[PDB]
Amino acid sequence: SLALSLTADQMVSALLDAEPPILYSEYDPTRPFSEASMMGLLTNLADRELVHMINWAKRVPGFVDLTLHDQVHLLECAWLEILMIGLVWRSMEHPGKLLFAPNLLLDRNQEGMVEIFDMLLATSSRFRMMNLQGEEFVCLKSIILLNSGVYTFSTLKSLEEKDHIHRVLDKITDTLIHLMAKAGLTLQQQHQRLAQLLLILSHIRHMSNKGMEHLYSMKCKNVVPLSDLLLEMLDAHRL
Amino acid sequence: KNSLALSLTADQMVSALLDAEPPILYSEYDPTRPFSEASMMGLLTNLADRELVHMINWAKRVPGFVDLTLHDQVHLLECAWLEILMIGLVWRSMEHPGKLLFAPNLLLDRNQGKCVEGMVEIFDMLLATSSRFRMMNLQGEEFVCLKSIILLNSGVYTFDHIHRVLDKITDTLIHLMAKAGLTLQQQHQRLAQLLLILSHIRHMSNKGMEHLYSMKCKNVVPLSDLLLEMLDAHR
Amino acid sequence: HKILHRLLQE
Amino acid sequence: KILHRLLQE
Ligand SMILES: CC1=CC[C@@]2(C)CC[C@@](O)(C(C)C)[C@@H]2[C@@H](OC(=O)c2ccc(O)cc2)C1
Ligand SMILES: CC1=CC[C@@]2(C)CC[C@@](O)(C(C)C)[C@@H]2[C@@H](OC(=O)c2ccc(O)cc2)C1
Repeated sequence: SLALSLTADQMVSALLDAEPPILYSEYDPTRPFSEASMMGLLTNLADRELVHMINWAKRVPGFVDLTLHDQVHLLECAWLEILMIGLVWRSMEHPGKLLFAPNLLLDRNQEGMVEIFDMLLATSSRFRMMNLQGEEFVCLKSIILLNSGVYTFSTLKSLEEKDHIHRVLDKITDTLIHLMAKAGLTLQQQHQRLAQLLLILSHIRHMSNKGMEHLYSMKCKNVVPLSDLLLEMLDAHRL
Repeated sequence: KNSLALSLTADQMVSALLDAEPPILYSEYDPTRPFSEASMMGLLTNLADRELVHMINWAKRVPGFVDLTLHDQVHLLECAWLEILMIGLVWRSMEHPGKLLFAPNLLLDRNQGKCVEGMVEIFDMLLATSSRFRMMNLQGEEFVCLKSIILLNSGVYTFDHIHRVLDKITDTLIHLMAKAGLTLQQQHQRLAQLLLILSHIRHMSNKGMEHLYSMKCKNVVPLSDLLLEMLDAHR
Repeated sequence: HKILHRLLQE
Repeated sequence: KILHRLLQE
């Protein structure tokens, strides 16, 4: 396992180099949009982000050390959390707004979306309030990938797999601490910020579950276009 | 304006939380093993309702909680109640591998869970959390810290004081780990491990909430008005 | 209005 | 699954 052998700095470098790009939406200010067509812009964008996410996951240390069945499971459980934290990260420098894309920056003003919209804004405010660093962000994102589905996986052999994930998770924790120490934080401050960062994941999991329900409702209404990949990721959550 | 919570020492914090602990309640005393949704859910909702009353009085004894306005106290409890019920359940079940100890006289395995549509999934998640807590050798002092963290955190974004108190509890958790002899590295590793579990607990709560919602709409198992309002708060 | 609000006062 | 195939490359 090349993952467990990495140093903290090597871990951060690998995660930074693996970052997916920021994609554009098909938004057009000269074109009128309904609530459904606006939502169509987002589902289209999310679908495209997913393709990049899947290949990003391959570059997260330890992920490919897992069986294909386990990788599938982890991505199926964490995909929406990862899309969301990515969205919040983009919006950090834009108080009151969500940067779905460089050409699509919305405030809460512009259909049952407001509730989740507000939660995302609150998280963005939180990141800004904490002065969340890019190095910390990539750590958080990889933690979600490995953590969200680890307790919903048979044999003692299947138990060995989960053990590997825990060791990688511990390694990322070490990296987070390393980053904070370098930042000049006292030991007490390092432990506090670590807690603050990880508590974020609870709220992100919450937004993901609320979003999954909104997504299921969208499917049933059959008015907003949903990609096949998206429909399969949705079905994986058996709502 | 200044809250007493922040002036408390680690040991003072620990004792306050331990002392605030609600009791372990019993279920009805019928020796039959519940398999049907009606009987089992009847026992569970009755138990949950009684645990809620104790939870509410417990929360008021969590340092820093009563320093919030009534409205903020209402919000936090409305958002955290199921997570708190579940972590309590998981805690009681730790020494009983493969079983969930809803009450000393109500110990159930997944075989009884799979007899109720959409129950075993949540059941297995609860078992996994219990097993995980057992393998980590979670201590009661740590357990109470995690529960208060849930109370203050879950609804904290859907809004400085709360975040300072949360920092205070983090200090307390580390304190307990150092007191137990853990090295510096083991301390933050263990801190991270425990907090990550809170993500899974949130997941179980959301799923449990949806399950409770369908129960309500099926209108078979009667729910108390208190339990109905705690559910209704989640839209 | 809410029972919870009342119980928090008791 | 699609996710399964994409993971396989
Ligand atoms: C506030 C929102 C509410 C509606 C939901 C929860 C429905 C599903 C959603 O998560 C997204 C997949 C379109 C969406 C939210 O969209 C995103 O989170 C989103 C959209 C596009 C992306 O590339 C990333 C995230 C927007
Ligand atoms: C595996 C379960 C499935 C169904 C759910 C999620 C439905 C609602 C539930 O949370 C309980 C309030 C009836 C229940 C779960 O009950 C509890 O977690 C529970 C029940 C009674 C308690 O005193 C504490 C927790 C049991």
